[PDB]
Amino acid sequence: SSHKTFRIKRFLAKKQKQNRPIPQWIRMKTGNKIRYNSKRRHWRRTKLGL
Amino acid sequence: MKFNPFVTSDRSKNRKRHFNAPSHIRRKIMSSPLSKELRQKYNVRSMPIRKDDEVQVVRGHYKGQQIGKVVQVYRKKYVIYIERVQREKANGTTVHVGIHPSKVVITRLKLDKDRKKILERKAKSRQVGKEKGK
Amino acid sequence: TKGTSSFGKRRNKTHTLCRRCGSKAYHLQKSTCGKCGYPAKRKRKYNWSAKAKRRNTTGTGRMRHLKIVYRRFRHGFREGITPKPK
Amino acid sequence: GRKRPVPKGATYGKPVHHGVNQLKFARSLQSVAEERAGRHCGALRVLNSYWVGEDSTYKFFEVILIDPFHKAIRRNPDTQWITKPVHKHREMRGLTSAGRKSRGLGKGHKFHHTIGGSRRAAWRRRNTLQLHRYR
Amino acid sequence: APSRNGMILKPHFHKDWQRRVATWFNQPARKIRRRKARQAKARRIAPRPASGPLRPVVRCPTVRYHTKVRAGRGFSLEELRVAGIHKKVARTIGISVDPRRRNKCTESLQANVQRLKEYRSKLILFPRKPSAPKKGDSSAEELKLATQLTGPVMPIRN
Amino acid sequence: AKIKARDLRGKKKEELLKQLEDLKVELSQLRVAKVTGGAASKLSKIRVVRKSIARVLTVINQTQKENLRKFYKGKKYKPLDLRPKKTRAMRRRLNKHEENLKTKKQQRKERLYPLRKFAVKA
Amino acid sequence: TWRRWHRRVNTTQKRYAICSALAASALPALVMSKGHRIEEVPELPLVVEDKVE
Amino acid sequence: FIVDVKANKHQIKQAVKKLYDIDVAKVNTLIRPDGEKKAYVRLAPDYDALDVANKIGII
RNA sequence: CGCGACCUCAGAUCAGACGUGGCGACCCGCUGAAUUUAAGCAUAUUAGUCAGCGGAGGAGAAGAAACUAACCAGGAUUCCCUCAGUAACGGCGAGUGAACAGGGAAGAGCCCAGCGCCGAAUCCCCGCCCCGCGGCGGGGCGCGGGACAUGUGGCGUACGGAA
RNA sequence: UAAGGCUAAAUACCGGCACGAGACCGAUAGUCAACAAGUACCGUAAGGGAAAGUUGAAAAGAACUUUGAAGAGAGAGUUCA
RNA sequence: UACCCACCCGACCCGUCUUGAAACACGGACCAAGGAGUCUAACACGUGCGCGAGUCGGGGGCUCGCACGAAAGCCGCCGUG
RNA sequence: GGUGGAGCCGCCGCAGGUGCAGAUCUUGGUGGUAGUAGCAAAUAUUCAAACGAGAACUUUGAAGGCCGAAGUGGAGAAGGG
RNA sequence: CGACUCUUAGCGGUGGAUCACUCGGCUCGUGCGUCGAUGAAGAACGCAGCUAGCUGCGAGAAUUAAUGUGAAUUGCAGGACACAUUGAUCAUCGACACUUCGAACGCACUUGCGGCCCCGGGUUCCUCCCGGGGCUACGCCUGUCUGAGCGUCGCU
Ligand SMILES: [Mg+2]
Ligand SMILES: [Mg+2]
Ligand SMILES: [Mg+2]
Ligand SMILES: [Mg+2]
Ligand SMILES: [Mg+2]
Ligand SMILES: [Mg+2]
Ligand SMILES: [Mg+2]
Ligand SMILES: [Mg+2]
Ligand SMILES: [Mg+2]
Ligand SMILES: [Mg+2]
Ligand SMILES: [Mg+2]
Ligand SMILES: [Mg+2]
Ligand SMILES: [Mg+2]
Ligand SMILES: [Mg+2]
Ligand SMILES: [Mg+2]
Ligand SMILES: [Mg+2]
Ligand SMILES: [Mg+2]
Ligand SMILES: [Mg+2]
Ligand SMILES: [Mg+2]
Ligand SMILES: [Mg+2]
Ligand SMILES: [Mg+2]
Ligand SMILES: [Mg+2]
Ligand SMILES: [Mg+2]
Ligand SMILES: [Mg+2]
Ligand SMILES: [Mg+2]
Ligand SMILES: [Mg+2]
Ligand SMILES: [Mg+2]
Ligand SMILES: [Mg+2]
Ligand SMILES: [Mg+2]
Ligand SMILES: [Mg+2]
Repeated sequence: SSHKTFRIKRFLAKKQKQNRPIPQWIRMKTGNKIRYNSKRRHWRRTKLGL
Repeated sequence: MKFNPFVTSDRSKNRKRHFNAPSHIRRKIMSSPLSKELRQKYNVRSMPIRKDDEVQVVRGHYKGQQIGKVVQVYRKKYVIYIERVQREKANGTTVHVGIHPSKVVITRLKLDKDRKKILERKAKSRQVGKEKGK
Repeated sequence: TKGTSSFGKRRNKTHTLCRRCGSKAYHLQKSTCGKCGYPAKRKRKYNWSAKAKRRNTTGTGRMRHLKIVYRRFRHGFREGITPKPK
Repeated sequence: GRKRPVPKGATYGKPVHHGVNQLKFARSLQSVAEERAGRHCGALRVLNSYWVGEDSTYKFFEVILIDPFHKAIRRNPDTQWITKPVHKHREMRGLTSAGRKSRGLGKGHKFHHTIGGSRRAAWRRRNTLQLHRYR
Repeated sequence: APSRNGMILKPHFHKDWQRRVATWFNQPARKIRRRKARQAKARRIAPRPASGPLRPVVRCPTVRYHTKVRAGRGFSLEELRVAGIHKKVARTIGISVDPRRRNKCTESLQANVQRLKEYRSKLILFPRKPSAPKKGDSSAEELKLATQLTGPVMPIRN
Repeated sequence: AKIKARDLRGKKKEELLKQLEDLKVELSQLRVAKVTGGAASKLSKIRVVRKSIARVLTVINQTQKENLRKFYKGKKYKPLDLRPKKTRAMRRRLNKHEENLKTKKQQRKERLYPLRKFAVKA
Repeated sequence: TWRRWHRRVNTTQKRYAICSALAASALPALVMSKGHRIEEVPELPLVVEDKVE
Repeated sequence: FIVDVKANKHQIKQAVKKLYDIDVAKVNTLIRPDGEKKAYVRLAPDYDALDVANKIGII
């Protein structure tokens, strides 16, 4: 929007950090069931919580 | 038969209380017997295994009489990691192989302030039960 | 033209983020939330759809006062006493 | 009296249920007074009430309230029974002198509904099958 | 739709039996919940008739029932000034006081007085203190018993 | 080398603040080292130091409050922090005089007509 | 839950059910014919001293 | 500098001064998309950044 | 053109308390249908039920008769059996539809106001000490406050009580 | 014997904590949910609301040669398999 | 007896509603898996067993931390109905 | 017979959420159609070199073209993030 | 034997039934019966050496001190320590702590605006200004202070 509030900025900051993959090393943990993130978003499809 | 309600007996509930028990408890669980020599000397049947305790494999592929010393303890995989107990991987990089306490026998306890007092207190409990039965 | 050609001019917002609920339901015009209902002192829970009740009740959250209450009781609610030292 | 609060006549549904002007509140007005005074002073705990005066359009109910937490009440017994958390707003549950008359309890051949604890806990008992274990 | 000879049947399940059904798989655990009270109360009040206080002979009311007799609520008042027992003392001595009975006849009065007279005589008043004075029954009549009366005190048989 | 609660407990308040402020500084640098490569050796310490700040600051608020609840111990009119936090219902339970109080009428009855002990039929 | 789980017997029925069970606790035919491996047993209503309690 | 997000300029200024026994001409803050507040701090002309980089360990 | 009691009534970021949301199976007030049922249908019923709303606790309400009875009488509450699916209600139709006695679980009883008796015998809040302080309490000592005479304490409350 | 008032006990408990069990269901069943489940996603919103358990005993999970830009193969190796 | 094939005779596609369906009536691409007379109360007759002018069943009691037990046993209860 | 790798069945009883082809039945999968419909709105591309395993599709150059300042030009709002 | 096709068979896939397991349900019992302005329930954001998620926690943030416990911890690093040591880890938890919303409390919700108290710098109360700490939401109870009233009087 270019005119954001702070509250809205603090959202996207958070959301933005939540996209990063999975650290590969996770997949070596003793008892995994985890292979790929599976809560990833893309701006174009799935349009935030707004 | 068990009796005391306020204990479980449920296929599932203590299957669960396994691979969810904390490291606190896993010590007691991860215990192996002592060899006849110690079992005589000390009046204690079985002990919690410890990092640098000397051990004989009894069951498993590579059972033997070779007294290897323990190296570390997956209390997570909930299994111990011994000395010449090992296998060669595809690259030559030797990896140790897992064994329980329960499938192993202690041939030399590594003694201590804290471990002695257990050996006293277990042997004192044993004899108190035999003196009580007497 | 009430479809596609109107799924078009959809620029401007009714709902936004509630500062009590967390949900995206501040009515900006009415300034009542309509998930909890804000200026309304009391939550709009509602005996009404038990489904939407069991989405936010004691339990679902953290219970960061609460979960350590039931701890304290179990064992007896004492205070200002420390276990015998070494 | 009381007036069915519905948009115009519009008491939708069947012609029994089809009224609005002429119909009365279950409780008494005195108990409403007690309600609203105990509901102002939410700290205070309602006791009970006299009548002072009336008009064609109102009634003036004067109400006795107590601080549970004047030491003049915690410390004297007899009085120290309001303090206890059970009695939190007696007037909203219908435990007041006036408030209870509405519930319609007593002993005898008329206080027959309300022969469990209360009006409701009569039928809770009567509209249940005691389906025993062992039949 | 009836067919050829039955009864009418107004079974009353048009309401909602379903929601408010009480099943009774408490019954036996309740039996035991109860057991532990009967049990505990007795061990708490050690020497004291487990069943409860002494309670009067009394006639059932309505015409059919006449010929029966009961443990009533409690002995009348008129009854006591006669037996020479103060009403507030009786309540401490395990003597059940209803104070709400219209006594109409000398038959059922003296019948019921004899129960108090009987009670006094086979009652070991266990004394306030150990080193205690009058009316408490002697250290012989004291050693002999620790005996809870199991079952209803001086049971009323028709 | 752990800054244990052994060695702090019996120390002066102003001394702890120096040792805290020693650690605070030291932590700030370990963050720098994190960004500028540093070393695994340093990137562990950053936890030990963080926590050692707690090990310290604990002792400060411990020993303050121990002290502070020793003024008003005895004084009636004392602040909320220190007032005893059980449960709201529980802090509005009656006092422990104000139930074992009895009306004088009632005491007079407890005296004249106490409950004997007795078994019967003998 | 309110299936009629449990059931019912007359006292007398279920007293002389015990009779019939006890009477056939003699008769080695019936007892053996449950695979009750009684062949070297001395006698069948097998009574023992009260030392055993 | 990355800075704690509730910081003002007169706090960032009496911080950076207090520590790298420095002095500050002006502070100038933004909020990175990430929530980290940046603040780039001009140091008075008498006084060099390229030296005080090596003191604080950066470079 | 004052000062002073009281009565009513304000203001205090006053000293000290407290109330408000949630939870909500169970608990209590109220409110309150229509599907549905009656082969329709509105009477009735669903059903004082759901939603709505209000209110509580470790349980909730009730409770020491303005009762029951018609006996040769019983004797607070609640609960289970039982009455009994009965007395009655109803386009007496669909349905509805309780109670009284007995047995049993448990079982405890009590307190006010007034009439009067008793130098308010009372109560509240300060200050100084003595003990006590992780449910703020005793003990004393203070012409330190104040309510209360439009009424505070004891006995007493109907089963009699006072004298 | 009303117009004032209190009260344990039995008595109720699909919410909570904490347990014990079963003629139970057994992963299209069993609660929506054995797992990132009230999660992903949808609707502006009230609200709606999924799919998805299993290597082996041990990663011992193909080192190395070789073909192939790489995906893939052939040998080889590991494995009781 | 079953697989392919060969021949000779026979021969319309099931399900369903239907006086009458191969229907120029409707369902039905194929396959896996899921899937529809259940429980309770009340009657009624039929039958099985106990006792019999009785007979019961509770609800209550007495006998358990149940392992089996939330069982079984027993009660002028046993008849207050 | 093979494969599979952990448990299973016979009788006498008792207990069921009990036997599918059907319900435009529920869920998941799969065909035929079928290598079928189709990749048609704005006139427009060509050459050379680079890069590259691989080039009609990238890039640079050259050439032909279009939008054609009421724009396919240059900046913003809400929205988007 | 040419190709296609059908049937059956021999094998290759695709699919994911069946079976076999099961840290989950479901049902039924028992014990207890756990909130809050000292500031709940609920939300927001942040926090690990390498960490997205769940979970755990709160600027002492993958915890705090203490007591048991008693050598690990670990996907990989890294470590102290002296494992003759609160001594690794875990459970307990009782010692201390409690970012932002919220009944959410100075007023509003922009995240802005203030008021009133203190303590740093500034001043040297000179006022800002810059820094720091405490208060300030509505209702109502007991008390206190200050009042108002041609209300009722009293004394003048
Ligand atoms: Mg889009
Ligand atoms: Mg009894
Ligand atoms: Mg009195
Ligand atoms: Mg409330
Ligand atoms: Mg019809
Ligand atoms: Mg009809
Ligand atoms: Mg109709
Ligand atoms: Mg009607
Ligand atoms: Mg009705
Ligand atoms: Mg009705
Ligand atoms: Mg409702
Ligand atoms: Mg009665
Ligand atoms: Mg009364
Ligand atoms: Mg009451
Ligand atoms: Mg009560
Ligand atoms: Mg599945
Ligand atoms: Mg499922
Ligand atoms: Mg599979
Ligand atoms: Mg499978
Ligand atoms: Mg195999
Ligand atoms: Mg037809
Ligand atoms: Mg035709
Ligand atoms: Mg048709
Ligand atoms: Mg089944
Ligand atoms: Mg099937
Ligand atoms: Mg043109
Ligand atoms: Mg541009
Ligand atoms: Mg599947
Ligand atoms: Mg499967
Ligand atoms: Mg005046």
